[PDB]
Amino acid sequence: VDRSNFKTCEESSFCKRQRSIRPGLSPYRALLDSLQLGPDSLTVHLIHEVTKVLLVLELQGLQKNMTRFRIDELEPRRPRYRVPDVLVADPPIARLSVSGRDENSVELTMAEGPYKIILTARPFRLDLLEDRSLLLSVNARGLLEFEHQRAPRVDEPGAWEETFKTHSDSKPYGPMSVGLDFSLPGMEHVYGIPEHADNLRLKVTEGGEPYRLYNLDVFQYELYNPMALYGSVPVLLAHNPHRDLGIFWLNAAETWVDISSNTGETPQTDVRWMSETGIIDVFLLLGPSISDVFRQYASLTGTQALPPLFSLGYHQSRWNYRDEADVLEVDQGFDDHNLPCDVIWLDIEHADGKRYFTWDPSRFPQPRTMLERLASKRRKLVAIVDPHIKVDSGYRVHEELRNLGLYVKTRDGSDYEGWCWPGSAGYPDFTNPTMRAWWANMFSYDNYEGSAPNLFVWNDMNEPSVFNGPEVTMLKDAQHYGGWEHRDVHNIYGLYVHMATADGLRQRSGGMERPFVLARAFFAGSQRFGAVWTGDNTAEWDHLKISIPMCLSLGLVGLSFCGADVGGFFKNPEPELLVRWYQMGAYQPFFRAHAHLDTGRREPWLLPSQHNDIIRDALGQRYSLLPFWYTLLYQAHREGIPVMRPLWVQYPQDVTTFNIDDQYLLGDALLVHPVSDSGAHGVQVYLPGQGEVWYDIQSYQKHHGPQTLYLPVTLSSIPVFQRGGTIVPRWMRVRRSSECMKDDPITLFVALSPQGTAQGELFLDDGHTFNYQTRQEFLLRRFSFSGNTLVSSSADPEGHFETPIWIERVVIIGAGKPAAVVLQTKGSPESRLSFQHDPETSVLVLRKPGINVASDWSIHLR
Amino acid sequence: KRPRGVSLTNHHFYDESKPFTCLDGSATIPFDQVNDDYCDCKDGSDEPGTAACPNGSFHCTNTGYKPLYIPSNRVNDGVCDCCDGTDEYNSGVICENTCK
Ligand SMILES: *[C@@H]1O[C@H](CO)[C@@H](O[C@@H]2O[C@H](CO)[C@@H](O[C@@H]3O[C@H](CO)[C@@H](O)[C@H](O[C@H]4O[C@H](CO)[C@@H](O)[C@H](O)[C@@H]4O)[C@@H]3O)[C@H](O)[C@H]2NC(C)=O)[C@H](O)[C@H]1NC(C)=O
Ligand SMILES: [Ca+2]
Repeated sequence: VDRSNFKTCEESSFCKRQRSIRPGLSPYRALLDSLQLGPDSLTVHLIHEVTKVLLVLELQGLQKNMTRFRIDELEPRRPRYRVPDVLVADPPIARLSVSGRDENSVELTMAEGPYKIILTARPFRLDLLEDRSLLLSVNARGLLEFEHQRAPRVDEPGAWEETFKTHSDSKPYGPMSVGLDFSLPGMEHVYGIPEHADNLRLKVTEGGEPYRLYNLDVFQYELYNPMALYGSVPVLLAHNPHRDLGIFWLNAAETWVDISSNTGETPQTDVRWMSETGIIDVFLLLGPSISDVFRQYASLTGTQALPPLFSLGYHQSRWNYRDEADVLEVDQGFDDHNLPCDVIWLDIEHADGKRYFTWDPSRFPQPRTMLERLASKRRKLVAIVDPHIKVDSGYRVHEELRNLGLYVKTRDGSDYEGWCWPGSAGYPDFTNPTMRAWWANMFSYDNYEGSAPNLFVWNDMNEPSVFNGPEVTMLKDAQHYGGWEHRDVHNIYGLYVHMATADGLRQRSGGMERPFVLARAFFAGSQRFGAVWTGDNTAEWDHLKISIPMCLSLGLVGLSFCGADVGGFFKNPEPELLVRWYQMGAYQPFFRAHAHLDTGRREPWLLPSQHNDIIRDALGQRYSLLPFWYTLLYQAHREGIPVMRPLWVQYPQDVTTFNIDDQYLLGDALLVHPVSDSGAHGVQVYLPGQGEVWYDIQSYQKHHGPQTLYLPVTLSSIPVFQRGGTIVPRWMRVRRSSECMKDDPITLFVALSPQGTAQGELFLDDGHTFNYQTRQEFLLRRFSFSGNTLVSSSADPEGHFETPIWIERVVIIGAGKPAAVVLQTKGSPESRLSFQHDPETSVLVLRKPGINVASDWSIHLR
Repeated sequence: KRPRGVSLTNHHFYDESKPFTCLDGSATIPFDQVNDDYCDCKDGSDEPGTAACPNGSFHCTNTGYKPLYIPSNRVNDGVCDCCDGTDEYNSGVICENTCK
C-alpha cells in the first residue's frame, strides 16, 4: 500500500488536536442545578471552566441492561449531525430514579434493576455500577473534548482550511471534533471496530496511531496495522471471565479509537474515541454476558438479515467474462467436472463501458437468454452496480440523476463529478432518502433491462471510492442531503448504498423474494441488508491467516455473513495456497472466489488432479453442511449471535481462548482450525471446555478438553471437530447447486456428551422467499438425545412448513451397540430400524428412518 | 424388466429373485434395497437409478444418441441431462425426446 496517500493521526487535524489533550483534571464539570429528571431521560449541563461554554448531557436507561447518553451543546449555533437509519427502532426506556443525592454526586438506579449510575459534578465523571461493583467509568481520565462552533475565522494549523496532498478541504465550520474516554476496570481484552487488518484482540495504541474508522478504498492493503479499511463499525466489546460490556459510539464521521491499559493493581483498559463532528452518542451494553451484549446490540442496530439459501453455497468470479460465451463455458465447466456452483459473478467489464443497469449489445448480445440457460441449470448471476454514474447524453441514469438533483454537490454547489473508471463519474447522494427510492426503483424488471429473477447485484466501491479525491474518497466539504457535509456522513454512505440496493432487489419481486447484496463499505446496522467481504486482499499465506480474525471481528458486531476472496485478489497464488483457501472458504459464511486482470484463470478445474479433487471435496463439505449454515444464519437472524464466533464467546471463563484467532466456532457445534502454512505437516488445535469431548469430523476420534492436540494434516484435511453434545444436520447428496439440494434427504450427525446427551436445531424454508415471516412457512426442529432416545420436536410451534425432506440416516458418534433400534411416530406401528455399528470409531449408523422432518418421532436405542 | 439406471450390459447382475450383490463385492443386500433411495452399497451399485449414492451412475439409453452414464447426483435434479430424459422421473420436471 502507498502509506503516503491516507492521513495518519498527525495528518488528521482534529486527531492531532484531540490526542494532544492528556489525562488530567477534566475542565468539564456537571452543574447539578440544571439536573432535570424527565420521564424518559436525565438532562444535565456541563460547563467548561476555562471556555465557559456549556454542553448538554442526556442520560437514558434502556430496558435491556443498557444506557444511552448523548453529549451535545446547549446553544448549538449550527445543528450537529445525529446518525439516522442505524438504530432499527427507538430503544425502549428504563426510567432513572435518584437512589441518593450529594453535594457533589448523584446516583441513579435504572428502573428497579441492580444498575446505578453515579454522576459526579467536579469534575464530570459518569460511574456505571452493578450494585456495588464498578463496570465502566465515563470521563474518568479527563479526556472529554467537545470543540464548539467557532466564530467564522477562515490558533492552530489545520483547524480550518487544510490541504492533505493536493486536495483542498475548506472547513466552513472549523473545529467541531468530539471526544470521550471510557475506563473499563478488570478488562484487558477488547474486540470489535472491524475492518482493520489486525488480530481479533485489539492492541494498545499508546506508542502508535489509533484505530481509524473511515471507509476507504485501500489499494493493496497490508496487515497488522490500524489503518482504516473499507468498512467501519464503531462497536467495542470488552471481555472478562465474569462480566462483559460493550461501547457503541454512534458517529458516522471519521473516528479514531485510542486503546490504553494500565501496567498494576486491578487491570484496566481505557478506550478513547475522537470523532470529527456530530454529537457524543454512546450506547453502553452492560452484559452481563457475551450472548447478552450481542442481543442488546441486535436490539439497537438490527440482526443479520437471513440470506437466501443459494448465497450460502459457492460463488465463482473471474475478473469479468469476455462475453456470454465465457459465462456459458464456466457454467459448463462446473457441470462437467461435477463441481457444485451456485452463482456466477460478473465484474465491471460486463457493463456498457462501465455503465451499470444495462448490458452492451455486442459484449452481451442477449442478456436475458443468458440467465435463461443459467436458470435451466439452476444457477444465479451477479452483476456489478456501483454508485458512480458515467456522464453521457445517452445514459438514462445520468440524465435522470442530474435532472432530478440527487448527486452529491461540492463546496460551491455544483454536482460532484470525480473521475472514476466510468469516465467522469458523478457520485449520487445516497444519504438522500428520495434518491435511495429512485435507486431502488431502477432494479425493477422494466428498468433493469436484461434482468431475470436469478440476477442479483453486488455494489463494489460504495465507500465512495473517488479516484481524484482526498485519499481515495470524496472531499469532506462535499454537501450532502439536508445541508450536511460529507465529513458528517462518510461512514453512513456505504450503509445507504447497501440499503438502497437491498430494497431495490427486494421490491422487484414485490417483497416476496429475499435479496442478496454484497458490499465493501458498511457501518453499524449493515447486517440487515446482505453480506460484506473483506475487500481486495492479496493471495499470500499471511492474508489467508488473517481471513479468520477479520471475519471473527465482523461477526462480533452483527455482520455474521462475512467472507474473504478465495484465492486472493492480488499476486496470484500457488496451487497449494489456492487449495488451502478453498478449505477455509468452505467454512466462512461467505464463500466466493475472485480474480484480477493481472492474475490468470483460477478456476478449480484447471488445477492438478490431486489439487482438484481436494477442492471438489472441500466444496462438497460446504454443500453438505449447508443445512447447518442455514440454521446458523437463522440464529444470527433471530438472536444476533454470530455464525462465525470466537472460542471465548462459548467459553467465557477460559483465559486461554482470549487471544485465539486461528480457530473459530461455527455455532456451538463445530470447531474449525483451517490449515494456513506452506507444507504444514500438523496443526495445533486447542480443544476447550472442562469435561468436553470433541470428535474429529472425519475420523470420529474423541478428545477430552481442555487440551492442545497436535493434529497431523495433509493437503486433503480440513481440521473440523464436532462438540460432544451437538447434532449437526447435513445434505449428503451433493448436487450441482443448492436448488434441488433444498429438497434432499437430511442426515443427522449426533455427537454424544459424556453424559450421553446431545442437542441440535434444524431450520428449513423455501430458501428464497420472505414466506418464513409473513405466512410463517418455516420449520425449526429440535433434535435431542437423552438416555438412549433421540427425539425430534418443534423448537417453534408456529412454524408450519410442508417439505419433501425426510431423514435418511442417523449418525450417532460415541454410542454403543444397541442390539435393537426402534422408531416411534404418530400412532403408526413401531417400525424397527436397521443399523450398522462400527466399533473402532464407535459410530452407530441408523439406516433409513424414512420419516419427514416436519413430523415428530423418537428413535429408541433399545 | 431391468432396474432403473441399468444398461443391458448391467442387467444380468441384477436379479429380482436373488438377493442383490454389491457388483464389486462388499456385502449382499435384499433386492428391496436396490433403488430404495439409500446407499446400502459402498460401490454405489445398489442405486443405479436414484441419487442416493455419492459414487453411482445412471445409464441413459437413448434411441439415436450415444448411451451415456450421467453421475448419480444428476438424477432427479430438475435439469434434463439425458437426451431422452429418463434422469428425471420424480422431480416434477418433464423433458422431451430430443433424440434427433
Ligand atoms: C440483565 O442483568 C441481570 C443482572 O445482571 C441479568 O441477570 C443475571 O444473570 C446472571 C447470569 O445468569 C446471574 O448470575 C448467576 O447467578 C447464579 C446465582 O448466584 C449463579 O449460580 C450463576 O453461576 C453460573 O455461572 C457459572 C459460571 O462459571 C457456571 O459454572 C454455571 O452456569 C453457574 O450456575 C450465575 O453467576 C445473575 O444472578 C442474574 N442477576 C439477576 C439480578 O437476575 C440478566 O441476565 C440480564 N438480562 C439481559 C436482558 O441482558
Ligand atoms: Ca438431471
